[PDB]
Parts: sequence; C-alpha cells; structure tokens
Amino acid sequence: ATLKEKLIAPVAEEEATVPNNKITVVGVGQVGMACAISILGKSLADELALVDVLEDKLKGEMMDLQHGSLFLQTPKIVADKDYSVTANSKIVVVTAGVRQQEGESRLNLVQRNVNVFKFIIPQIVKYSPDCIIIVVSNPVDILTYVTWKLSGLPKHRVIGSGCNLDSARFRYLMAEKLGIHPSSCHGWILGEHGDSSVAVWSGVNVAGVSLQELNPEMGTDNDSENWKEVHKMVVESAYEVIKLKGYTNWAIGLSVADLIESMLKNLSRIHPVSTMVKGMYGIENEVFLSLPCILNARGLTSVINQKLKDDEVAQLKKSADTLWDIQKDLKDLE
Amino acid sequence: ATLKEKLIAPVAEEEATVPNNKITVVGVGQVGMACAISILGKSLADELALVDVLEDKLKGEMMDLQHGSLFLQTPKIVADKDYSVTANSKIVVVTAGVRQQEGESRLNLVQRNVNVFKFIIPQIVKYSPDCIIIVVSNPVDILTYVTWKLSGLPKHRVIGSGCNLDSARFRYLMAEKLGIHPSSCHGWILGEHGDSSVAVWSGVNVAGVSLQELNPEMGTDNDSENWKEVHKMVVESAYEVIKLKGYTNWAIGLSVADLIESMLKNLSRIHPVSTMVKGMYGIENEVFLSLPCILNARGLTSVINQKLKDDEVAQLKKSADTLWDIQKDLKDL
Amino acid sequence: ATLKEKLIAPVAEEEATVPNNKITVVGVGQVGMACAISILGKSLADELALVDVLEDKLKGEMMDLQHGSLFLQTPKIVADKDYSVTANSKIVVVTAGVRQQEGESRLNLVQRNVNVFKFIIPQIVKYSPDCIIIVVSNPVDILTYVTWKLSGLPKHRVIGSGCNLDSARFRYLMAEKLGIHPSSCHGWILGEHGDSSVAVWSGVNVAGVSLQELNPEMGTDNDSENWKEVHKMVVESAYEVIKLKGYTNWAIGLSVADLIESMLKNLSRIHPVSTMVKGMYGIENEVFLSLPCILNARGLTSVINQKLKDDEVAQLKKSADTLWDIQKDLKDL
Amino acid sequence: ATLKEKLIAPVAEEEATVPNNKITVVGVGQVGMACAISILGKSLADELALVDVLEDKLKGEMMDLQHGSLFLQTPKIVADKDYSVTANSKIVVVTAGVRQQEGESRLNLVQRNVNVFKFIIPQIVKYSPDCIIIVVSNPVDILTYVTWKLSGLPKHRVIGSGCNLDSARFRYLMAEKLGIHPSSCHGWILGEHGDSSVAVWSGVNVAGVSLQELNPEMGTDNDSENWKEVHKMVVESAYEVIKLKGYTNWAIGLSVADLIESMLKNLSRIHPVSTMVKGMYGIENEVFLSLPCILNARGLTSVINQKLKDDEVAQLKKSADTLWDIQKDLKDL
Ligand SMILES: NC(=O)C1=CN([C@@H]2O[C@H](COP(=O)(O)OP(=O)(O)OC[C@H]3O[C@@H](n4cnc5c(N)ncnc54)[C@H](O)[C@@H]3O)[C@@H](O)[C@H]2O)C=CC1
Ligand SMILES: NC(=O)C1=CN([C@@H]2O[C@H](COP(=O)(O)OP(=O)(O)OC[C@H]3O[C@@H](n4cnc5c(N)ncnc54)[C@H](O)[C@@H]3O)[C@@H](O)[C@H]2O)C=CC1
Ligand SMILES: NC(=O)C1=CN([C@@H]2O[C@H](COP(=O)(O)OP(=O)(O)OC[C@H]3O[C@@H](n4cnc5c(N)ncnc54)[C@H](O)[C@@H]3O)[C@@H](O)[C@H]2O)C=CC1
Ligand SMILES: NC(=O)C1=CN([C@@H]2O[C@H](COP(=O)(O)OP(=O)(O)OC[C@H]3O[C@@H](n4cnc5c(N)ncnc54)[C@H](O)[C@@H]3O)[C@@H](O)[C@H]2O)C=CC1
Ligand SMILES: CNCC[C@H](Oc1ccc(C(F)(F)F)cc1)c1ccccc1
Ligand SMILES: CNCC[C@H](Oc1ccc(C(F)(F)F)cc1)c1ccccc1
Repeated sequence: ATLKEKLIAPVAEEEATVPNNKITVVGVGQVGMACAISILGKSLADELALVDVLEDKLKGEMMDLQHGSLFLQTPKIVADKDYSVTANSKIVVVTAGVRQQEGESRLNLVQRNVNVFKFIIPQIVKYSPDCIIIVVSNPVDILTYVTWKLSGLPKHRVIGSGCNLDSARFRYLMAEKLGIHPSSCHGWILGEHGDSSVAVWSGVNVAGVSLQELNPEMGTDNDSENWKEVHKMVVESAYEVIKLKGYTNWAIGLSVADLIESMLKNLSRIHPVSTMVKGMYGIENEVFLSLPCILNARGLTSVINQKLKDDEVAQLKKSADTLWDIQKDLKDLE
Repeated sequence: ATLKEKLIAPVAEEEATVPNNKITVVGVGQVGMACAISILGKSLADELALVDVLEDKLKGEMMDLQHGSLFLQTPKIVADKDYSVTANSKIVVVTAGVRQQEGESRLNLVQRNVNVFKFIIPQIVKYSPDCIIIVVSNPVDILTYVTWKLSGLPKHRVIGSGCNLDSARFRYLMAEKLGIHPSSCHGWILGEHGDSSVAVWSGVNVAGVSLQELNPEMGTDNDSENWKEVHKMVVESAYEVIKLKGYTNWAIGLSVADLIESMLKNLSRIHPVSTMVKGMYGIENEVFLSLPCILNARGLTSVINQKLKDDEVAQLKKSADTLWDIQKDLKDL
Repeated sequence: ATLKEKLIAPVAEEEATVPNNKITVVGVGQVGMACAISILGKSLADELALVDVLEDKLKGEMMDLQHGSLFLQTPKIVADKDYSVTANSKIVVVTAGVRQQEGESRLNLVQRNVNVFKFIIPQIVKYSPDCIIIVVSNPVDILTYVTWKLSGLPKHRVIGSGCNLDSARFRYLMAEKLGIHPSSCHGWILGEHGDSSVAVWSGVNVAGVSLQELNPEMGTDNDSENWKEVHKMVVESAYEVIKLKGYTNWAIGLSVADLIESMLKNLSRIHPVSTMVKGMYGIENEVFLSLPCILNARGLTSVINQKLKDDEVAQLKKSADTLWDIQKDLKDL
Repeated sequence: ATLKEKLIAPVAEEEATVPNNKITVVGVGQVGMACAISILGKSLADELALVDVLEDKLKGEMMDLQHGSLFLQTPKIVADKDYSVTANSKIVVVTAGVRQQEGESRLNLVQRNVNVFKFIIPQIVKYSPDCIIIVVSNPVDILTYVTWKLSGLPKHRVIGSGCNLDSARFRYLMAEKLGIHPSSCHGWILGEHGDSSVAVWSGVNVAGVSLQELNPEMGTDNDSENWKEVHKMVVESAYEVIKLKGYTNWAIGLSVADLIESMLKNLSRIHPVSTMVKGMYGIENEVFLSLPCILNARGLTSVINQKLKDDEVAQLKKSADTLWDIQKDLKDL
C-alpha cells in the first residue's frame, strides 16, 4: 500500500468538490499579484486561480504562492493560460493589459486594452457564467463599460474598481492633515478614475462635522487652506508614483481586496466604484463612472443618490462627457 | 417618498438571498453563547441563527449580538424557538441540554439529553438536510452516536467536538512545563471526552522529538517527569473549573470555532474529534469516540491510522467498552 | 537532567522581561468576561490579568481562558484578588460593581458603585502608574469623573466607555432601516450613556449625504419617518435586553475591544467616549460625558468640535445638568 | 484659526511618542516589499520604515503603501536612504543585496553582499542598538554570521530566516502528497538554506504518527515513494521558481512575517531559523545554520536539542563544513 493508504482511513466517499469562494485573478503582473497576495492574506478565497499569457511567469507565481501555503488558508492554488482553470469562480478580477508609461494618460491606453479585453471577457463568462467581474485594468471606467457589453452580464455583476482607490488616497491626505486615522476621515472622489475626477467637497466630514461648513471656501481657487491642492495631489498621485517606481500596485491590491471582502461576506457596504449611471445627474448615455454603491454577495445592487452641489454636478457631468467621448467610438462589442 | 427610496436607487431587482455560510447554534447558555461569540469574532458566518426553548433569553442574546453588529462581519443574526429559522444551515452546533453538577460524571446526563436530542435532531435535519452537525452537549460521544442514528446523515456530517478540547488542555499543560507556545507542543488525548480518555504518549513531541524517546517511562508509575499527573489534570480539569465557576464555556467555544474554521475554509486540517470507530483498533461495535480526523467543507472525511502502543490500545478499548455499555441499551434511535 | 533541561539549550540568559501589551480587566462578571474574550480573540494583549473579589470565580475564569490558549495569542493569563498581579498594565478596564435591575436607572447605582471605586481605583494606580483606565461600570460618566479624581491621572488617561455602544446601537438600527452595513451608516449619540443621551441628527449621514437634508423633520414629531423612535429604541435598548436576559455584555465587550484596538495600535481613530467637557457647549463644571474623541497610544488626546444645532446643544446641556447634579454632591474624592 | 484648530480641541499636550512596535525593512526589492505587505496585512507594526539606496523607488514604494493606509492599521509609514528613519526599530529585516542569477548558487553571492553588509549593519545598530535583526539576504547563514560579528549584538538578537521557508516548502509538498493542510504535516528541513539542507526524516509525522515507521525506507535511495525526491524538490524549488519568474519573494515574505509575529506577540513558538551552532552535534566553529529555535519578544532565546539519526548528524556536519569553509576566510568583521 501507499503511505497515504497506510495513514488515511476514508470516512467519506471521494468526490469532486465544488469550491465555494473561488476567486480568479487575470494578469499576474504587479497589480495582479498585489491583488492575489491581499486576497490570500485576508483568507478570502478557498481556491485561487491565476491566468496570464506568459506561461513561465504564471507557473512561477503559482509555485511561489503555493510555497507560502503553510502561512495561508487557501487549500488550492491553480494557474493556467487556459481559462478552464477559472471554472466556477465567484469573482474574477481582471488586471491584464498595458499600463501607463510615465506621464501618459490612462485614456491613451484604451485601444490597446480594448483589444485585450475582447479576447478575455468571453472566456471568463464561458467558464464562470455566474461570476462577478471586478475590472481593474485602465482606463477602468471605459473597460468596465466594455466588459459589461462584451459579457452580456447584468449591470450588478460587472464592477469597475473605480474611485475606491482615489477615495482612499483622498482620505489618507486629509488624514495626514488632521492627524487622525484615514477611516475616521470621510470624503468621496467620484466620476472618472483619472484626470476628471470629482471631489465631493460637500460630503467631506469628520464625525459628522461638515468641513465645508467649517471652511465655505473649501475647494475654490480662493481658499487660504488650499484643499483644491488635495484633490490635485489625488489626481496626480498615479503619475507621481509611476514616475518614482514605474507602476503602482499595493494600494489598488488592498482596495480590490476591500471590495472583495464586502461582496463575499455579504456586508452591503458602500464603496465608490464604477457603474452605469445612465439617467442620473442628467447624464444621457450609458456612461460608466464611480458613484457610491452597495456591495454585497450579489455584486453592485444599489447606487446612493446624493445632493451634489452645483459645481459638483457640473464636474461630474464634465467627467461623464470626457468618458462618453471615448465610449461613443467603441465598435464590435455586441 | 420613503427615505430609503429617496436615498437608494436600485441597480439589481431585490431578490431573496440564501446564505452561504449559515451557522446555527442550538442552546444559548454559557457554552452556546461562548460558541456564538467565537464564531462571530472570526467572521465565520454570514448568518447566525440562535435556537432555544427560553424565548426571552433567546431574543435577549440575539439583540445583544445585533447591537454588536458594527464591530462584526455578519449581516444577519436571527433567533427563534421554531427550527424554521435555521433552514439552510451549513453547520449546526448543538449545545442544548443539561450539564454536569459539581462532581457529576458526564454519563449521568445521557437519559436526559437523549430525550432532548430525540426532539431537536429531527427538527435540525428537517430544515437543513445537507448540513454538518457538530455535537457539543454531554456526554458528547454518546450524543454524537444518538445524533448519527436519529438524523440519518452520513457519518462524515455528524461530528462530536470530542477531545479537541482535552487535547487543547493537554497542550497547554505541556507548554507550561516547557515554556513554549501550546501550538509548538504536540500530543493527542483520544477516546472518551471524560474520565476514560487516553493520552497517546508515543505521539507526544516537540519539533519531531519524541518525548517518550527521551523517557521510556513517560506515563507510567515510575516516571521522573510525572506525565501521568498531567493526564490526570486533563481529566480533572472540567470538574475543577466547574467547582470554581460552576461550568466551563470559554475553551470549548474556542474549540468549536477552531473546528468550524477548518471546515468552512476547507483546509483539511486534523483535529481529535468524535467519530464512529467500528473496525479500528479491535473495536467491534459502532462506538463513537475521538480520533484524529481530517476536517474540511464536506465535514469529517477521513480518520488517521496510528501505530498505538499496546497500553494505549488497551486504554482505548476500555474507553470504548465504557461508552458501548451505555450505547447498547438506548432505544428508539 | 529534567525534560526541559534535556530538550532546550539556552541561547539567551534568563531575564525577567516586561510585557509590552498588558491589559487588566477588573471584574470577571458578564461584562468583564465579554471584554476578556473580545480582547483575547483580537490578540490585543500579550498578558491578560483578571481581578475580582470572588476568588473562586476568578480562578475558574482564568483556568477556562488558559485552557483555550492553544487557539489564542496571549502567552500569559494571570488572576488574583491582589492588585500586584495587575502591575505594569498598559490598559486597565473596570467592570466591577453592581448593575441595573429590571427597569432601574444607571444613576441609581451611584453611591454603591462609588464606594466600590474608592477601593479599586487607588489600587490600580499603585501598580500601573502609567496605564490608561477604561471605565465601563455604571454610571460610566459619573464613575469616569470619580476615577479621574481618585487616581490623579491626567484627563487623557481616564476614558469612559461612554456612548461608543449607544452609537453602535444607533448605527445598527439605522442599518436595519436602510439595508446596509452599520459601518456605512454614520451617526453620533453623545452625552450621557443613559436616558438623557443626545441624537446628533445633523451629523447623521450615509456616504456623506446628510439625512436631515433629505428629511428636515428628522428628530421632530412631524416626522414621516420615525427617527425619534430610533433614538428612543437606543435609549430603551439596555432595559429591553436586561428584561430578556438579565444584563447586557456581548455588545459592550466588542465596544471595549474596539476602543482598546484604536489605542494599542495608535491609530488615532474617533470614538464617542466619555471625557471631561468643562468649557464646551456652555457647560460650566467638570462634567464627564461622551463626545467624539481621538484615541491612540497616549489615550484620549483630542475632542472634536462640532457645529451642533441649537436643539442639540440644548439636549446636551440637559444631559450635562442631569450628570452634574449628581457630581456636585460627591465627597471624599 | 486653522481648519484643524477649529475642528480639533487638544485634550493632552503635544508630546513626541516612541513607536511601540517599529519594524524597518532594509531593501524594497521583490523580497523587501513582499515582507512589507505581509507585515502590514497582519497589522504587525505601528510604524513601518523602509530603507534603500534607490531614492526614487524608495519614495514610490512608501507612497503606494501610504495610499493603502485606509485598509491598513499602521498609522506611520516612512522611508529614506538615511538610517535615521529606522531609529527605535524593534525589528529590522535586512533584504538588501544581489540575488541569484538563473542556476546560480547562493554562496556565489558572498563577496558582493559582504560589501553591502559592511555598510548596512553598522548603520542599523547605530539607530536601534536594542533591535532584533532578521537576516534574509543570501547567503543567509553566512550573512547572519557577518551581521552577528559586525553588529556586536548578542546571539539571541541576530536571526537568519534560515530554513523556515525550506520547511514551509517541505510541508507543502508533504501536504500535497497526503491531501491534508500543510499545518497538519510536521517536518523539519535544517542546516544550510541551500543545496546542503538536511531533511530530518525521523521527525516527519502527521498527528504524531512517525511516517518513517510506516515507510522505513523514507529518506533512502531504495524507497518506492521517493521521499528523497521530496527533499530534492525542496532544494531545487528556488532555482525552478527563479527560472520561471526571475526570483522568489511571496513565500519568503510570508515566512518572515510568521517569524515577526512569533516575536512581537511573545509567543515562544518554534521555527527552523539560522543560529550560531558551535558546540552542537560535533560542530567545532562558529557556524550559523538552522535548527528549531524558540522565538519570542526577547528574540531567539533557545535551541531544541534533537536526537538526530547518525546519517542526519552526518548531513548536518557536512552542511556545517560547507559553510565554515567560506566563513573562515572572511576579513574585517
Ligand atoms: N484601477 C486602478 O486603480 C489601477 C489600474 N491599473 C491598471 O492595471 C493594469 C495592469 O497594470 P500592471 O499589473 O502593473 O501591468 P503588468 O505589465 O506589470 O502586468 C500586466 C499583465 O497583463 C498580462 N496580460 C496582457 N494581456 C493578457 C491576456 N490577453 N491574457 C492574460 N494576461 C495578459 C501581462 O502578461 C502582464 O503579466 C493596467 O492597465 C494598469 O494601467 C494599475 C494600477 C491601479
Ligand atoms: N464537549 C465539551 O467539551 C463540553 C460540553 N459541555 C456541555 O454542553 C452543554 C451546555 O452546557 P451550558 O451552555 O453550560 O448549559 P446551560 O444551562 O448554561 O445552557 C443550556 C441551554 O440549553 C437550553 N436547552 C435545554 N433543553 C433544551 C431543549 N429541549 N431545546 C432547546 N434548548 C434547550 C437551555 O434552555 C439552556 O439555555 C452541556 O451539555 C454541557 O455538559 C459543556 C462544556 C464542555
Ligand atoms: N457602560 C456600558 O455600556 C455598560 C456598563 N455595564 C456595567 O458594567 C458593570 C458590570 O455589569 P456585569 O459584569 O453584568 O455585573 P456582574 O454581576 O456579572 O459582576 C461583575 C463583577 O463585579 C465584581 N465586583 C464587585 N466589587 C468588586 C471589587 N471591589 N473588585 C473586583 N470585582 C468586584 C463582582 O464580584 C462581579 O464578579 C455594571 O456596573 C454594569 O452596570 C453593563 C453593561 C454596559
Ligand atoms: N533567505 C531566503 O529564503 C531568500 C533570500 N533572498 C535574497 O533576498 C535578497 C534580495 O532579493 P530581491 O528583493 O529579489 O533582490 P532586488 O533586486 O528586487 O532588490 C534588492 C534591493 O536591495 C537594494 N540594495 C542593494 N544594495 C543596497 C544597500 N547597500 N542598501 C540598501 N539597499 C540596497 C537594491 O536597491 C534593491 O532595491 C537577495 O540576496 C536574495 O538572494 C531571496 C529569496 C529568499
Ligand atoms: C458516509 N456515509 C455512510 C454513513 C453511514 O453509513 C454506515 C453504516 C454502517 C456502518 C457500520 F456498520 F458501522 F460499519 C458504517 C457506516 C450512514 C448510515 C445511514 C444513512 C447514511 C449514512
Ligand atoms: C492631559 N490631561 C490634563 C491633566 C489634568 O489636568 C487638569 C485639567 C483641567 C482641570 C479642570 F477641570 F479645569 F479643573 C483639572 C486638571 C489632570 C488632572 C488630574 C491629575 C493629573 C492631570
């Protein structure tokens, strides 16, 4: 007999087991592995599946993770260029494609990553018809729209990682000013994950105290405390970090892990993420951008209606315009 | 014009949710709440259901937990005398029934808790036919047997918390001896969760160093390290705690959470838990007692075969005879 | 020639080291043990010390926790009626004294519990001159004032658990009404942890959306929603739970641990807790009541100044007057 | 008045605070950042400090982590090429230096990395004279010797990550073969973190069942289950992963965090880490290699005396000689 047979006496019939909280990460570059190690660190998946077109690095990442297995709570890790290995995922994180060169706008990536997504979105849905797709690749709003169209999935099951990260950055910068933890700072960056984002100044608050009531000039050009510069640091953050170390990955990895935690624990927590906002704030096309949404096990099930101020609605409309201007030229999507 | 309608714009239609990791704790006493609170503390459930016969205390425990929701990760906590609230439970923990008085053996409770289990076990399976059942009430070995029989579930879905806790206690006393963390001490108490439990001296080791190898008289009357008294402390521990504070609950609630974690995260980790050991070590009947078992999302799917020494095998058989003497006379199971 | 001596070769010479994260809990009742298990399950202490007047209960509780050690990350669990066991604690949580009977106001617990504190507090300060004290016993506001006075510690090191719990409950009720997690609902209950607490309607908000903007009648009697009813449920919660199960413990246990976590990890997070509010909002004496405060490793280092509406300031003055009426007549402090 | 002066009212005076649990990571490469994120994900440090000679990369890594601050529990993240930033670190991880090329042996990296450490280690002890140093850069056993000599620290505060990773790899492969979780398989890979590591077959056990009792040919060349091939996979794993992805980093980050947790929580758990083994198993010189060691807040305070088999003592003495043969010719330490 094998050692296994000497040691192990079966009590159950052997059986094909169906993973419950299977997560797939697509693309195992900087962002993909940031997301993967964050997912594994929070024990969010009982099965992790990696997909990339670079087979050698894909197998290497899978082996490195598997070696850390003693320290994790994920009994199965699997990797393949073939999407069969992503079968029955609850959530598929898509991180594949080109990124920004230094100084380069995410919008300049569209045409390349669109061609990438046309190949990978169908495959996801072939093997995980019931999954939630979290889109990360840039430009994230456009490609969330593109994934929704390409997948034929319900709007609530195709989420763009959107401004979660921008908002996190916002709240850290405010936190650094006030000397309090970021989670005790409340503020929402909305719209495009990019240059046209919108700082909802009217919502920024500590312990229910409106900071715009303490500082009516907050977010104007004439503001002795210059909070416009905080929104600007938020807008420029990606470019500065890309200039310094060539990419960003740890922050987005943590943010994606936060979204996943809200969905798999069925928490119904509110996250600023990218969704179709046709018919709100006067936007008239099928634009995707970040609004506050309720995330739980079903995916994105609600948007929060806000009492945006005039200049804030105007910024949001301009961001919607910038995005639709690129969306309207996107063909061959079904 | 409701504030919820003003505030929330729906994206998906509202649908009826079935929970993924629903756990039910039956009995909301010292042990039941210790279990519920350990379960919530580790975010093991997306839905906790409490069941008891005391409707007032039940709703009170439920409300106190819900008041804690801000600090938890469990969106739905519910409670009811009616087992319909437990439907679709992935795991059901049974803690309901009578407990030991001071000095009282756990076997003394069989008659009463059989009558208890004969009512609740059916109710459980009636509403969650695919669940795993973790028996905690005493005597837990005999009651896991009773539960297996009444439920009609496969033996891999009926689990008795067993000696997980005895072994935790053993490992604590070991680490106290040695100045190491309990998780770096290894040693298994097996057999009855009670006075007939067996210390597997041949398995006791620190970092793969057999301590019986550095002491062939480990566990005997002529033992300079006096390990026998450690096994006696493990055996007497419940009674001592019961005398000092009337009951035990914290360690067992942590134990049961450990088991649930291994099963919900599907780790196939090995725990000394109570299972049907017919055909092992010369035991000829469907005795339930604790052995090392592999636990995962299907439940208790394998037992580990061990090369027990003769004396260990003999204590194990004696423990099986103790239990089977009670089991063989139970009726209408 | 002992087992330890043969198994372990020393690399460092034996020294007595001081714990880095010692927490003491005073009182091992329902609340003290809910606190202990919450602290242990979050691995917030490297040494936990339990103190009570009931020596047997105390030993029993300590033994139960130690028997759970395998599942925990606290290598030292110690218990004694002598406060020498609490020496060098970073945080001391006081949960000792009488609690409310059915329907009893917390302010009716004053004299009894003041006497208790007069003995407990000096002992704490003798053995942990540098600790932060978290007062939990009721009335928590008046007793936080008492502890400040008895101890001689600075204001930033005497913290009343206060309305953290009240707000928790508020946020839970809110979440039930809106169908979101309590953490994504924001709203502040301030003032006394008791009947005169103040719902800060003007701060209530989801995702930065002022709920009193979508509903300016919020908190009045002309309200289509029943928000005042939410605040009333908050006020009555403790009585309702005391009536169903005789006491409350799980939610306050999680609240105390939430505060300890902000402190020990130095996060400077904002919690509504009881501090000395003389000179704010027109309050004229050294009243202790809950405001939103920045907590971290030094303790309670800032209060948040808020733009309370006139009715809110008025309710807060009414709270502070209820409390000061009791305080002013307190002697031998 | 500033917005912050309006918002925040001081309760305590301003004061400079010392981090309680500061960790510095030296080198922000693949491995350094893998360690960094592993430490942050476990909320192991209240202050994280990064050091590297690449100023731009250094600042960028720092900025990324800060932008993740909302999802974390480390309130202060600093970085600089100046070691002033590392002042008062409790633990300093050293990951800086050259790494293996494809197929290259770690020993071939000594010269270059000695020149690294001759600069780095004196800086470290300059600002944290009391710290523990975890050496990760390769060759890790040799560089741990170098760090010990250069730092003038006591042995219990210079720890090489050693075979913690090798054993992790060992256990994973073993779990893969048995269908159980790696934590329920026990097995020690000792000696050099390199081609001369020793597999301690006599300790390999599941639930205390010695697997070399069921397979007495385990470890030999005449073993139909080819356990020696498992040890081979452990020795080759780093080369295979380097050939596939260019380096390894995640598994060692997790291993390092596991060590840090044992020490900062004062758990006294046992890890296979590199210590100075002179006078052990016939080793005559100040060689560093991995044995099972107790780790707690003081550092590496104990080694576990093992009853190795003759062949295993042999492979360990070969490892020692392989190492000392390089160690002995190093200058200016
Ligand atoms: N939403 C956000 O906040 C952020 C978005 N991003 C975006 O994330 C995406 C990736 O960034 P990095 O991880 O640093 O790039 P990376 O180059 O370091 O890794 C990208 C991965 O995509 C893989 N890939 C390309 N086409 C593929 C296909 N058809 N199938 C499978 N794999 C494919 C490449 O092999 C590579 O391994 C980029 O678009 C970047 O702009 C980056 C950071 C934050
Ligand atoms: N396996 C182990 O390691 C341990 C086992 N136990 C056992 O666990 C059990 C619970 O002990 P405690 O929480 O201290 O007793 P407890 O009195 O504090 O609570 C038991 C609960 O069971 C409830 N209950 C009784 N009959 C019921 C019925 N027919 N249906 C529904 N609920 C019913 C009672 O109302 C009570 O609320 C006892 O059997 C005790 O012996 C306790 C400690 C250790
Ligand atoms: N602030 C809050 O949100 C809440 C506060 N509380 C308060 O917490 C306190 C404890 O309530 P419970 O734990 O349910 O009562 P509990 O009756 O279960 O007893 C707590 C312990 O107080 C101990 N004690 C009395 N004098 C002592 C002394 N001099 N030294 C050490 N221990 C002493 C008793 O022996 C008892 O063990 C009460 O004052 C209650 O009002 C309760 C719930 C919430
Ligand atoms: N013990 C173990 O199991 C393992 C050890 N290692 C070792 O980790 C070390 C680093 O590996 P990687 O992160 O992949 O290489 P890396 O090439 O990605 O980054 C190494 C960092 O060291 C920095 N550095 C070089 N000299 C420095 C100095 N004097 N001060 C500060 N920073 C300096 C470089 O700037 C680089 O940024 C290597 O020696 C490698 O062998 C690698 C894997 C596991
Ligand atoms: C895991 N599936 C089998 C579980 C159990 O089957 C068994 C029936 C008898 C025995 C026996 F006889 F003790 F060996 C052992 C097992 C059973 C019995 C009745 C209904 C379902 C399962
Ligand atoms: C950081 N907290 C400041 C220290 C505090 O000092 C006081 C501050 C204010 C007052 C009061 F209330 F104005 F009288 C009284 C004392 C104090 C109180 C008692 C003992 C020591 C310090």
